[PDB]
Amino acid sequence: MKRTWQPNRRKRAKTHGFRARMRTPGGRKVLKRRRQKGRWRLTPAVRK
Amino acid sequence: AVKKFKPYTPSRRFMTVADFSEITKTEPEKSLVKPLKKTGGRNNQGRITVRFRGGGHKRLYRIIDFKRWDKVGIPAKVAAIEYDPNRSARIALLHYVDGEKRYIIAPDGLQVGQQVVAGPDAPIQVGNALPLRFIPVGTVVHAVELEPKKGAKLARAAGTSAQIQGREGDYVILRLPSGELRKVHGECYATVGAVGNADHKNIVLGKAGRSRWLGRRPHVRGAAMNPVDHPHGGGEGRAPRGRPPASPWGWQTKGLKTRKRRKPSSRFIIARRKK
RNA sequence: UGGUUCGUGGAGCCAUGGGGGAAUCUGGGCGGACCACCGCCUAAGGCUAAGUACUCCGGGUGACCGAUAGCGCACCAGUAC
RNA sequence: GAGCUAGCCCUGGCCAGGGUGAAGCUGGGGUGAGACCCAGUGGAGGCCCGAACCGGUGGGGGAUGCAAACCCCUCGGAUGA
RNA sequence: GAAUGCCGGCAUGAGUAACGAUAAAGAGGGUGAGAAUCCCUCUCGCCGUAAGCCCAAGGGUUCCUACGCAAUGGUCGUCAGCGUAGGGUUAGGCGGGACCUAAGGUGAAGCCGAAAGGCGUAGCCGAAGGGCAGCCGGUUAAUAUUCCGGCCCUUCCCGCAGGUGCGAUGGGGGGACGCUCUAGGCUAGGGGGACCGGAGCCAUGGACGAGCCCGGCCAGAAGCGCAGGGUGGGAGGUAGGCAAAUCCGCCUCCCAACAAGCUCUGCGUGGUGGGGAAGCCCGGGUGACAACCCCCCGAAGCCAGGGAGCCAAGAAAAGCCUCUAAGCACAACCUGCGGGAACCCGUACCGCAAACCGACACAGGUGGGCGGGUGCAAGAGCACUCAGGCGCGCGGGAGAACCCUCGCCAAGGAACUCUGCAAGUUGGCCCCGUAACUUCGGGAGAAGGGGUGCUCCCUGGGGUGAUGAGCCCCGGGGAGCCGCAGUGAACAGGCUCUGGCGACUGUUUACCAAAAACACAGCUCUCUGCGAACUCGUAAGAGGAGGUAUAGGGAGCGACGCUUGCCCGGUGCCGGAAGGUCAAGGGGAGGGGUGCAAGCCCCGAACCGAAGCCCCGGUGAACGGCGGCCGUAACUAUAACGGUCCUAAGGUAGCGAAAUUCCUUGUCGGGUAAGUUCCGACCUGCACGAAAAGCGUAACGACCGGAGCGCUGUCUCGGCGAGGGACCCGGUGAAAUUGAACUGGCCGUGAAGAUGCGGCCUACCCGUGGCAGGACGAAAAGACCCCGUGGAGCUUUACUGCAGCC
RNA sequence: CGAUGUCGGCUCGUCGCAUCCUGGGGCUGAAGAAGGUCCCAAGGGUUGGGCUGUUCGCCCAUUAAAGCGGCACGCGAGCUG
RNA sequence: UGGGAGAGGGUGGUGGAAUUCCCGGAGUAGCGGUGAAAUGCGCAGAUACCGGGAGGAACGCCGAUGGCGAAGGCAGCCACCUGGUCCACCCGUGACGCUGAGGCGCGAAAGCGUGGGGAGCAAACCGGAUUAGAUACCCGGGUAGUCCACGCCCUAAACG
RNA sequence: CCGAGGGUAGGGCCCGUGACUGGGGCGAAGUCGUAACAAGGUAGCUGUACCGGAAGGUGCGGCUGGAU
RNA sequence: AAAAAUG
RNA sequence: GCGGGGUGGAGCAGCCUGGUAGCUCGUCGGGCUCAUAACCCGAAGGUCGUCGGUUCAAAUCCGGCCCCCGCAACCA
Ligand SMILES: [Mg+2]
Ligand SMILES: [Mg+2]
Ligand SMILES: [Mg+2]
Ligand SMILES: [Mg+2]
Ligand SMILES: [Mg+2]
Ligand SMILES: [Mg+2]
Ligand SMILES: [Mg+2]
Ligand SMILES: [Mg+2]
Ligand SMILES: [Mg+2]
Ligand SMILES: [Mg+2]
Ligand SMILES: [Mg+2]
Ligand SMILES: [Mg+2]
Ligand SMILES: [Mg+2]
Ligand SMILES: [Mg+2]
Ligand SMILES: [Mg+2]
Ligand SMILES: [Mg+2]
Ligand SMILES: [Mg+2]
Ligand SMILES: [Mg+2]
Ligand SMILES: [Mg+2]
Ligand SMILES: [Mg+2]
Ligand SMILES: [Mg+2]
Ligand SMILES: [Mg+2]
Ligand SMILES: [Mg+2]
Ligand SMILES: [Mg+2]
Ligand SMILES: [Mg+2]
Ligand SMILES: [Mg+2]
Ligand SMILES: [Mg+2]
Ligand SMILES: [Mg+2]
Ligand SMILES: [Mg+2]
Ligand SMILES: [Mg+2]
Ligand SMILES: [Mg+2]
Ligand SMILES: [Mg+2]
Ligand SMILES: [Mg+2]
Ligand SMILES: [Mg+2]
Ligand SMILES: [Mg+2]
Ligand SMILES: [Mg+2]
Ligand SMILES: [Mg+2]
Ligand SMILES: [Mg+2]
Ligand SMILES: [Mg+2]
Ligand SMILES: [Mg+2]
Ligand SMILES: [Mg+2]
Ligand SMILES: [Mg+2]
Ligand SMILES: [Mg+2]
Ligand SMILES: [Mg+2]
Ligand SMILES: [Mg+2]
Ligand SMILES: [Mg+2]
Ligand SMILES: [Mg+2]
Ligand SMILES: [Mg+2]
Ligand SMILES: [Mg+2]
Ligand SMILES: [Mg+2]
Ligand SMILES: [Mg+2]
Ligand SMILES: [Mg+2]
Ligand SMILES: [Mg+2]
Ligand SMILES: [Mg+2]
Ligand SMILES: [Mg+2]
Ligand SMILES: [Mg+2]
Ligand SMILES: [Mg+2]
Ligand SMILES: [Mg+2]
Ligand SMILES: [Mg+2]
Ligand SMILES: [Mg+2]
Ligand SMILES: [Mg+2]
Ligand SMILES: [Mg+2]
Ligand SMILES: [Mg+2]
Ligand SMILES: [Mg+2]
Ligand SMILES: [Mg+2]
Ligand SMILES: [Mg+2]
Ligand SMILES: [Mg+2]
Ligand SMILES: [Mg+2]
Ligand SMILES: [Mg+2]
Ligand SMILES: [Mg+2]
Ligand SMILES: [Mg+2]
Ligand SMILES: [Mg+2]
Ligand SMILES: [Mg+2]
Ligand SMILES: [Mg+2]
Ligand SMILES: [Mg+2]
Ligand SMILES: [Mg+2]
Ligand SMILES: [Mg+2]
Ligand SMILES: [Mg+2]
Ligand SMILES: [Mg+2]
Ligand SMILES: [Mg+2]
Ligand SMILES: [Mg+2]
Ligand SMILES: [Mg+2]
Ligand SMILES: [Mg+2]
Ligand SMILES: [Mg+2]
Ligand SMILES: [Mg+2]
Ligand SMILES: [Mg+2]
Ligand SMILES: [Mg+2]
Ligand SMILES: [Mg+2]
Ligand SMILES: [Mg+2]
Ligand SMILES: [Mg+2]
Ligand SMILES: [Mg+2]
Ligand SMILES: [Mg+2]
Ligand SMILES: [Mg+2]
Ligand SMILES: [Mg+2]
Ligand SMILES: [Mg+2]
Ligand SMILES: [Mg+2]
Ligand SMILES: [Mg+2]
Ligand SMILES: [Mg+2]
Ligand SMILES: [Mg+2]
Ligand SMILES: [Mg+2]
Ligand SMILES: [Mg+2]
Ligand SMILES: [Mg+2]
Ligand SMILES: [Mg+2]
Ligand SMILES: [Mg+2]
Ligand SMILES: [Mg+2]
Ligand SMILES: [Mg+2]
Ligand SMILES: [Mg+2]
Ligand SMILES: [Mg+2]
Ligand SMILES: [Mg+2]
Ligand SMILES: [Mg+2]
Ligand SMILES: [Mg+2]
Ligand SMILES: [Mg+2]
Ligand SMILES: [Mg+2]
Ligand SMILES: [Mg+2]
Ligand SMILES: [Mg+2]
Ligand SMILES: [Mg+2]
Ligand SMILES: [Mg+2]
Ligand SMILES: [Mg+2]
Ligand SMILES: [Mg+2]
Ligand SMILES: [Mg+2]
Ligand SMILES: [Mg+2]
Ligand SMILES: [Mg+2]
Ligand SMILES: [Mg+2]
Ligand SMILES: [Mg+2]
Ligand SMILES: [Mg+2]
Ligand SMILES: [Mg+2]
Ligand SMILES: [Mg+2]
Ligand SMILES: [Mg+2]
Ligand SMILES: [Mg+2]
Ligand SMILES: [Mg+2]
Ligand SMILES: [Mg+2]
Ligand SMILES: [Mg+2]
Ligand SMILES: [Mg+2]
Ligand SMILES: [Mg+2]
Ligand SMILES: [Mg+2]
Ligand SMILES: [Mg+2]
Ligand SMILES: [Mg+2]
Ligand SMILES: [Mg+2]
Ligand SMILES: [Mg+2]
Ligand SMILES: [Mg+2]
Ligand SMILES: [Mg+2]
Ligand SMILES: [Mg+2]
Ligand SMILES: [Mg+2]
Ligand SMILES: [Mg+2]
Ligand SMILES: [Mg+2]
Ligand SMILES: [Mg+2]
Ligand SMILES: [Mg+2]
Ligand SMILES: [Mg+2]
Ligand SMILES: [Mg+2]
Ligand SMILES: [Mg+2]
Ligand SMILES: [Mg+2]
Ligand SMILES: [Mg+2]
Ligand SMILES: [Mg+2]
Ligand SMILES: [Mg+2]
Ligand SMILES: [Mg+2]
Ligand SMILES: [Mg+2]
Ligand SMILES: [Mg+2]
Ligand SMILES: [Mg+2]
Ligand SMILES: [Mg+2]
Ligand SMILES: [Mg+2]
Ligand SMILES: [Mg+2]
Ligand SMILES: [Mg+2]
Ligand SMILES: [Mg+2]
Ligand SMILES: [Mg+2]
Ligand SMILES: [Mg+2]
Ligand SMILES: [Mg+2]
Ligand SMILES: [Mg+2]
Ligand SMILES: [Mg+2]
Ligand SMILES: [Mg+2]
Ligand SMILES: [Mg+2]
Ligand SMILES: [Mg+2]
Ligand SMILES: [Mg+2]
Ligand SMILES: [Mg+2]
Ligand SMILES: [Mg+2]
Ligand SMILES: [Mg+2]
Ligand SMILES: [Mg+2]
Ligand SMILES: [Mg+2]
Ligand SMILES: [Mg+2]
Ligand SMILES: [Mg+2]
Ligand SMILES: [Mg+2]
Ligand SMILES: [Mg+2]
Ligand SMILES: [Mg+2]
Ligand SMILES: [Mg+2]
Ligand SMILES: [Mg+2]
Ligand SMILES: [Mg+2]
Ligand SMILES: [Mg+2]
Ligand SMILES: [Mg+2]
Ligand SMILES: [Mg+2]
Ligand SMILES: [Mg+2]
Ligand SMILES: [Mg+2]
Ligand SMILES: [Mg+2]
Ligand SMILES: [Mg+2]
Ligand SMILES: [Mg+2]
Ligand SMILES: [Mg+2]
Ligand SMILES: [Mg+2]
Repeated sequence: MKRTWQPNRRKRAKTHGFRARMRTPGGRKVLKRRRQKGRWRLTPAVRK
Repeated sequence: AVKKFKPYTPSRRFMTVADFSEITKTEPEKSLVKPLKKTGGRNNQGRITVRFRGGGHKRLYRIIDFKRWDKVGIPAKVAAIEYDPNRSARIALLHYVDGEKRYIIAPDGLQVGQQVVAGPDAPIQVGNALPLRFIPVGTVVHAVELEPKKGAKLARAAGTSAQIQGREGDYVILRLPSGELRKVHGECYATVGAVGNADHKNIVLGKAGRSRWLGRRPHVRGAAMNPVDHPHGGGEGRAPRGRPPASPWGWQTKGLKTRKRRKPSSRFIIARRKK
């Protein structure tokens, strides 16, 4: 049947994207948390 | 002159539709229409403020002139009468001798191809619009400005009308379609006569379909929901309300007066609505 | 109403949202309701180093661990997944 | 977090074939004029039968399954909410 | 040493289940250390509205080539979507961007909010919508509408010539639209052809034939022709389209009006350029100087912005056109010609799947287009089949039980069973014929019958054409032939009678309930006069609504028919300038602290003081409620009547052992050989009852009862047969569970149900296929039950608060 | 209670004797036939339907008889639900 | 042809009297009602009297033993549309007539459907009296209806 | 070919019958009331409508077959 | 301008 | 199992707070009538379900028994 994940490259980059992050004080903190942790990718990647 | 249908389908038994007799023109005037933004009962927040609305047929809003003191003393010929999906009343196209064209709500008995004009000296004749103070007492009138130069706010529904019961000072006394007696300022313009399509209330829908076509989604009773959703909800089997019948927010819905007490308009209301 | 040990207590003092609203030293605040006496201090403008706090960073030292312990990671780790 | 699900808004797309034959219209009859009747044309419908498509009624199988909801027979709606 | 402990490792089950569709395989010839699994050929089977082909999303080198097989592939492996290395994605015209806008988002102005931030006209972003100029053929191992070949086309710049008041983000026009049906004329595509082109073929009884088989096109500028779309022309006046305006709008006059013309498409033709088979020979070559024509069927597609009808009344902006303003008319625009310029990103491959979403090379899920031929009434249905693509990545044997799925059956035909669950019966089309009842449509395909194939003869009409032939499409009558059976295979309702419920099509518990629940039109109450009421939000702001009492919110009932009685004492709501009660506050009789005192400070009565509450009334389609005991009639029995206590008032109509009836299988009747269910009645209704509506109702229902016919493996009552498993051999090889084991029966005992203790009996050691009584067998720290001063959701006249309102 | 699946039916049985039949008897108010009551006896047998979820029971039609009970109200790692 | 009468019918418009309610003034111990009372109303200011307003219904005197129509039925006034009927003159057509099974239409009041309207009156209902009881006659309240529009029902002591 | 007739299916009319139920008819002498004939003690009747243990009461309109 | 049944 | 009740012939107050049983109908006697009912005037009748206890005294307060109503009987 239809599962949960139906990938969409536009939706992904607009929802979890970097520019989406910077627009909310929470999303800013999201980046700040990940940079301090040291993750290699602050945002899900997508090719566009 | 509502039409019926033979009952060839069980929903078509009772269905009735308007005769569309008075309608002369099948398509509106392109210059006077603009897109109607369908809200779906949802505000700017995105939350539903009015439940169970949306999904109706698409509509183009037709601009209406509710301020005929705009073009004083400039006559106009009734070009045509068209169907407006945005209100109960039919509307009439006006071809001003000025060349400008406008829609006004179509009063009953207005015949295509007749002069209409606005101004304190306009003849008392169906379709002409005057300030209230210059209109003979007792005449039928509609499209009443509630306050001066703010646009017609009263008696715009199909078949409605307002009567004049007397004057007092600058104000004149109207009998509104609700029966209320309201002092309205004399300088408030108003269009003489009664609103057309007075057979609107006898339209029997026929089936749930026409509730959706008009954009009215299904309305689900309270006692059918659950405690978390509504006061009447819950209860084993069917059950009465067991409490004063109350809205989904708790305020009682059986004869509870809600109008704000200290409202300044109270000074200008003579008699509460009838019946 | 808040702060102080002070939870309305005899409840001051400091601070203040509302109302009313002075004085320039013979002016004014405080010493726990309030009064008198006796004292202290001069509100409604501002700046001020040092003493104190922390450890991403560098070093030194351990009756600290020794690859299931010690940071999650001694190794290409916030990686694989 | 509304890329699953629920509701709405914007913009597009889809529904083989067949059956029934409302109103209206034209002709004729009818009457003082009408209502009305008859045949033709007409092609209405949350109409009918039935694929796609959308469903998931009954039964069986499957039960460490092909599958954390599937498969077979059967069955409902299918120009409309 | 234990914590259903944590990490890791290795066992047990077990060489057992399984190897992921039952569409299917065999042989031969290569290669290779090795082959059922790789490659080639012939034979066979499977899809063919796909299991074929092309796009879009998603995926990200999986495409091609070479060399490789440890691991990945449910076996094997030389093979591959795996490993290594090399190569591969070419655009002014396809798509997107340098154009436009919709939701929505963002947001100079402005508004709001303790901070963070929330709104918001314009503007801007935003596409699978609008706008926009390329078609055919070839070529690479792999790219192509991208390279190449031919024939076309757009924009930008400069130059020139011709024409004109040129000029815009400002005005106007246009762009510009729904649903159902639909004309005419084309095209795609399809069928036949004794006509044309063709390598061959003569089989096994016949056929040298008007034979067999193959093929008989594609694109194409100007011009031409057929078919359609669109648009009237001039003059005058003008106060409107937020300046101007010749434009647009409005008025008046004149000529024209199914036209014509002018303009735009579509198709046909068109210089020319390509393509072009079967077969045979080793992807290529011939076939070939290939031919390339006629008739018919014909679209949902094109002309298109066509036409008619209808109610629910059917996007915006730009490109394009016109109008004029500053400006400027040495210019600028338009047309034509010439030369010059034309950028970024995507192009591989998979793409109903082994490459996407499902942990897997997963029987599931995934939007758009093409989707051929014949026959069956038609069709995207069913069967077979072209092009094309596959036999689903373990096999080989055996022919037990048992399971799955499928086929058949004597006589009986629901005796099965909770129930005809299931499986039978019926089945498509034509024609005759068809009941109660009904809201006149219906019920109705009701029911119930008959026909159905092929051949010869005769004969009506339609389309094309021409009016005819040809081809095609509908029928009619007669005469006959074969079979058990003629929709000869596949797809394709069993029917009837009577109840309860709900009016109806519809909706839901994704993932055990599709219902009698929800919704629905329709009825009633009730709120709201506009900056509405209500809702969301602290607000600003929104929705309501660019709506205005024929409108909008809330509540209950739920088509329609006939109806909806009595009670306002209590609660709710509505009304009520009296009175009572009432906080802050005003007031300050009168007392207190202290100072020598002027004074300072505190307590503080009567009275004045809103809502609310008390109080007076109203109100049922507001919450709710609608009795007991006793006597009495010329047989008895029962009470039309009466007596009495009480209540605010005591249940009317209609219904009633019901979805409700305890006693209950109440009693009588029907149906049956027999009826705790079903139907009709009766009424002493434990405990129906009138908008949590009362009683009914034609039609509708995968709803739930009862009955009958038809037919059946449901059953008496089982039997045979087929295939996939189960079994055997080769390859690969899990699982939960598991204290350890050398694990028998009985009679007792034991924490009260023993392989383990006592006595007695029986019993050689170890397995394979089977059966499920035991190991209180596995699985889940019982979900019922209580326990915890454990938790959570919900209710109100429980307590105390807060929003909101007064 | 870190689980002992709970009615009934189907299938498959096995045991007990307080025997329903058949067999052997005593007594009888046993003439015969046919019964009544007790005694011995468990080898075999103990039907088919209607209604109800039923167990039980009633009813139809038969029968030599249409027995009562145990085995976790036998039996769900056998099924139905 | 020329004239007369009439509540004959249909539409529109219009006048005053009164009742009820609302507002204003003024006023105080009761009003209302019956055979007599009581329910009801009234100091929360009624009745009675004045002024103003809203709204519906019906048309006093004329008026009659009167008139009109086929019947049921029709009554303020103004206008418009229109039927029936009588007198006069003796002009015209020249038996063209009378009744009328079916058929069609009209048809008081009550009743019904959909909307409208709603002062007064008033079935059903509530209450007060009478009574053995009073589901009545009488008093206090009161909904359908009575009224307008359209569409049904078509009955009668529709009787002279 | 026609055809008595037999079989199946669906309809039409008539008669008999049925738990129960509806009123109706009569039946020397039951119960409860008194509506009508006198102005029947509320004039009577009537069409209709609502209600009531029952006759009947009331509402709208009509007749006199109503007395004074 | 009519209080009040029956045999 | 819990709750309420039993008193003239019928239906009910008195019971809560001990001392005195009352209301309507009915029954009887007598009036009006031709006669009945209606109506008027008088009158009669209850040892309080039963038994036991408390108390100076029990319809009355406390126990037991009988009967008549009424409510509950749930999770399985
Ligand atoms: Mg789907
Ligand atoms: Mg996942
Ligand atoms: Mg999706
Ligand atoms: Mg996308
Ligand atoms: Mg977002
Ligand atoms: Mg890095
Ligand atoms: Mg109209
Ligand atoms: Mg927004
Ligand atoms: Mg948002
Ligand atoms: Mg709407
Ligand atoms: Mg919620
Ligand atoms: Mg709640
Ligand atoms: Mg409730
Ligand atoms: Mg409920
Ligand atoms: Mg209930
Ligand atoms: Mg409120
Ligand atoms: Mg105002
Ligand atoms: Mg504090
Ligand atoms: Mg000092
Ligand atoms: Mg001082
Ligand atoms: Mg101090
Ligand atoms: Mg300072
Ligand atoms: Mg400092
Ligand atoms: Mg160490
Ligand atoms: Mg060391
Ligand atoms: Mg080590
Ligand atoms: Mg470590
Ligand atoms: Mg570190
Ligand atoms: Mg590193
Ligand atoms: Mg590091
Ligand atoms: Mg979504
Ligand atoms: Mg057809
Ligand atoms: Mg048909
Ligand atoms: Mg037509
Ligand atoms: Mg047709
Ligand atoms: Mg349909
Ligand atoms: Mg059909
Ligand atoms: Mg169907
Ligand atoms: Mg399709
Ligand atoms: Mg669903
Ligand atoms: Mg299923
Ligand atoms: Mg199943
Ligand atoms: Mg499952
Ligand atoms: Mg189907
Ligand atoms: Mg739709
Ligand atoms: Mg092993
Ligand atoms: Mg094993
Ligand atoms: Mg095995
Ligand atoms: Mg196996
Ligand atoms: Mg199969
Ligand atoms: Mg081989
Ligand atoms: Mg494929
Ligand atoms: Mg490959
Ligand atoms: Mg290779
Ligand atoms: Mg390998
Ligand atoms: Mg391998
Ligand atoms: Mg090019
Ligand atoms: Mg852009
Ligand atoms: Mg833009
Ligand atoms: Mg700003
Ligand atoms: Mg914003
Ligand atoms: Mg586009
Ligand atoms: Mg393009
Ligand atoms: Mg090509
Ligand atoms: Mg390729
Ligand atoms: Mg090229
Ligand atoms: Mg110009
Ligand atoms: Mg056509
Ligand atoms: Mg064809
Ligand atoms: Mg040749
Ligand atoms: Mg031969
Ligand atoms: Mg012109
Ligand atoms: Mg102008
Ligand atoms: Mg201008
Ligand atoms: Mg061509
Ligand atoms: Mg051409
Ligand atoms: Mg050659
Ligand atoms: Mg088109
Ligand atoms: Mg147009
Ligand atoms: Mg069109
Ligand atoms: Mg045209
Ligand atoms: Mg339509
Ligand atoms: Mg339109
Ligand atoms: Mg723009
Ligand atoms: Mg200038
Ligand atoms: Mg490509
Ligand atoms: Mg597809
Ligand atoms: Mg593939
Ligand atoms: Mg996959
Ligand atoms: Mg596979
Ligand atoms: Mg798959
Ligand atoms: Mg699909
Ligand atoms: Mg197709
Ligand atoms: Mg096709
Ligand atoms: Mg086909
Ligand atoms: Mg055939
Ligand atoms: Mg067919
Ligand atoms: Mg198929
Ligand atoms: Mg058989
Ligand atoms: Mg047979
Ligand atoms: Mg049979
Ligand atoms: Mg049967
Ligand atoms: Mg049985
Ligand atoms: Mg069942
Ligand atoms: Mg079945
Ligand atoms: Mg019948
Ligand atoms: Mg029919
Ligand atoms: Mg039927
Ligand atoms: Mg048939
Ligand atoms: Mg044949
Ligand atoms: Mg043709
Ligand atoms: Mg021909
Ligand atoms: Mg033969
Ligand atoms: Mg079939
Ligand atoms: Mg069928
Ligand atoms: Mg039948
Ligand atoms: Mg339903
Ligand atoms: Mg349905
Ligand atoms: Mg479910
Ligand atoms: Mg679930
Ligand atoms: Mg289901
Ligand atoms: Mg708020
Ligand atoms: Mg707003
Ligand atoms: Mg409303
Ligand atoms: Mg309901
Ligand atoms: Mg109902
Ligand atoms: Mg009621
Ligand atoms: Mg009340
Ligand atoms: Mg009250
Ligand atoms: Mg004070
Ligand atoms: Mg004070
Ligand atoms: Mg107060
Ligand atoms: Mg109550
Ligand atoms: Mg007796
Ligand atoms: Mg009633
Ligand atoms: Mg009653
Ligand atoms: Mg029964
Ligand atoms: Mg019987
Ligand atoms: Mg049953
Ligand atoms: Mg029954
Ligand atoms: Mg009984
Ligand atoms: Mg009920
Ligand atoms: Mg109710
Ligand atoms: Mg019913
Ligand atoms: Mg009916
Ligand atoms: Mg029914
Ligand atoms: Mg049934
Ligand atoms: Mg049944
Ligand atoms: Mg069988
Ligand atoms: Mg086999
Ligand atoms: Mg052993
Ligand atoms: Mg034992
Ligand atoms: Mg031992
Ligand atoms: Mg076992
Ligand atoms: Mg087994
Ligand atoms: Mg536990
Ligand atoms: Mg549970
Ligand atoms: Mg255990
Ligand atoms: Mg267990
Ligand atoms: Mg014995
Ligand atoms: Mg023995
Ligand atoms: Mg014996
Ligand atoms: Mg004897
Ligand atoms: Mg004998
Ligand atoms: Mg035996
Ligand atoms: Mg035995
Ligand atoms: Mg039976
Ligand atoms: Mg029983
Ligand atoms: Mg015997
Ligand atoms: Mg037991
Ligand atoms: Mg039992
Ligand atoms: Mg058992
Ligand atoms: Mg089980
Ligand atoms: Mg077991
Ligand atoms: Mg069950
Ligand atoms: Mg089941
Ligand atoms: Mg007369
Ligand atoms: Mg003559
Ligand atoms: Mg006549
Ligand atoms: Mg009437
Ligand atoms: Mg009416
Ligand atoms: Mg009255
Ligand atoms: Mg009438
Ligand atoms: Mg015959
Ligand atoms: Mg015959
Ligand atoms: Mg009488
Ligand atoms: Mg009455
Ligand atoms: Mg008597
Ligand atoms: Mg007594
Ligand atoms: Mg007492
Ligand atoms: Mg006494
Ligand atoms: Mg006496
Ligand atoms: Mg005593
Ligand atoms: Mg005493
Ligand atoms: Mg419970």
